[PDB]
Amino acid sequence: KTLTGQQRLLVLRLRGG
Amino acid sequence: MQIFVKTLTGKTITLEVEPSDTIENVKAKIQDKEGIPPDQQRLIFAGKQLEDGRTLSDYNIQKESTLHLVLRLRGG
Amino acid sequence: RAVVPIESNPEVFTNFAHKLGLKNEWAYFDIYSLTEPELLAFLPRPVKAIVLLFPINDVIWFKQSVKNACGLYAILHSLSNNQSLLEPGSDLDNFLKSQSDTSSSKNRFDDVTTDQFVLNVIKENVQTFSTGQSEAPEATADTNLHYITYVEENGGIFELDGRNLSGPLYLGKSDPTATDLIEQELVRVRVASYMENANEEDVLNFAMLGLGPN
Amino acid sequence: AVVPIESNPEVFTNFAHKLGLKNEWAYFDIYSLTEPELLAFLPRPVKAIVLLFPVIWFKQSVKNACGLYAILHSLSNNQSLLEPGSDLDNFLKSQSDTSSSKNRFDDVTTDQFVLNVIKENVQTFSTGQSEAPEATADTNLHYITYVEENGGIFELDGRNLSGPLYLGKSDPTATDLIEQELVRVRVASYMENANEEDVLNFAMLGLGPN
Repeated sequence: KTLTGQQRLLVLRLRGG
Repeated sequence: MQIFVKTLTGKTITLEVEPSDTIENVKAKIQDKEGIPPDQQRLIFAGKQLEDGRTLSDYNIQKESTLHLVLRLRGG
Repeated sequence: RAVVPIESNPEVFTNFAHKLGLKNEWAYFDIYSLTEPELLAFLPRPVKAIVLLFPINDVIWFKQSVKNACGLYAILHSLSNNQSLLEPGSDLDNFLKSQSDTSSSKNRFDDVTTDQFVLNVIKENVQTFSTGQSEAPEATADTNLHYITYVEENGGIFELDGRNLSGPLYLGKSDPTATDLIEQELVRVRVASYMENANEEDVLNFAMLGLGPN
Repeated sequence: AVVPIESNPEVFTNFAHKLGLKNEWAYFDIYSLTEPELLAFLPRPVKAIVLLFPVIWFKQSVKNACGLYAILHSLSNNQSLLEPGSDLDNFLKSQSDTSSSKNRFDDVTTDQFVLNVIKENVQTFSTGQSEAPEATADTNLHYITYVEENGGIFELDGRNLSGPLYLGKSDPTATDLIEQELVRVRVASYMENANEEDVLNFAMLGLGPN
């Protein structure tokens, strides 16, 4: 089950600028 | 007294009204700011359908009460 | 070849539906909040189909052939993918079994056979298109509003539009941790995406109806 | 150019505390947005929501610094959660006293305050649970923030040259931002462009009690 309907149990740990 | 009318799309409408105001007056007020004819409106408070000739006090709608607007539109 | 656009009225949809074959134990209801705890408590569950009315800006699908008839096709999409709720021997039940025996169009009803059953359902229920709370326009006139439907069939989530020439639209897999369709993130997100375009244009012309018990 | 910040609640919380966010508050993970049970675990009231995907406003001037600007937007529109005397609180009040930019920070005073924050905290830009890319490289991911100010709901993007975006009025039946239909809808619309594209790159953080 993602948020939309580098992992942590699912939640992503991404990097953005 | 102030009251809010919440739409299906998340929009919140703020209105100034009197306890003596009827549901029809509330609809006319919605029409003044949103331009939506009253025949196309149904209001809900606390799960109940509000009937046109009843007033805000009949339903005990107080200051800051929130109401929900369901639209009766026609689509092809 | 033109019908009066049907109103997003629980009673009218329920009327049509029952005459087509929807069992009496089920009906369409108003959905006024779609991400709301309290409000979804005044809502019958399970919600088996969701019809959405909005501005045009592995399942059974029907191509729309009659002008302004999108609301009837929404009802046909809702009922045909929930056969279990139909009355054995009802008009729609007979229609669906007839094509499955003959294996005509296992799931894409675009035939002259589908058109005749729709044209007769329409000819036998003309006043129903006009009922409701709001005043009836003229069949000949355009509406700018369109109905579409959502259902869970064999584990998937589909969006059914009679005017989408490409046929039914797959939204992805169901979530078994879903009490029903209202608890399907794929639907809420797809719907919420339409409302966002509304909110930007300042249009409030949106309505939703759910098919559930009572 | 800075190293793109990871959508990690500990890293957001660390930066925020160093800027002035009171210790009684912190950022936390949001994994579900319209789901009951999962909302009993999230601290309320949620005062800001940061979204990673493909009314005080600050223009972004430093490459890959969007995450810091998101923290600045979250904190600056929630001044009551700041430590009186902290660095951000001083910066905010300063511009109010002098009346430089009452709410649109694109000055000299602001680009310096920020470069000062950036250089006093370089090491934290690389912390977390993943590997640090080179600040030189692009990410394709972006940070934006949602706040409720004066009963208005706004989306704040440092890259939106037009400034803050008004989404409409708040709903007072809402204990907090998670219960604002206008936010859920606007977020939901970003995800739908992601559901069509098979992109799963999405993260959300909420600023609430510790």
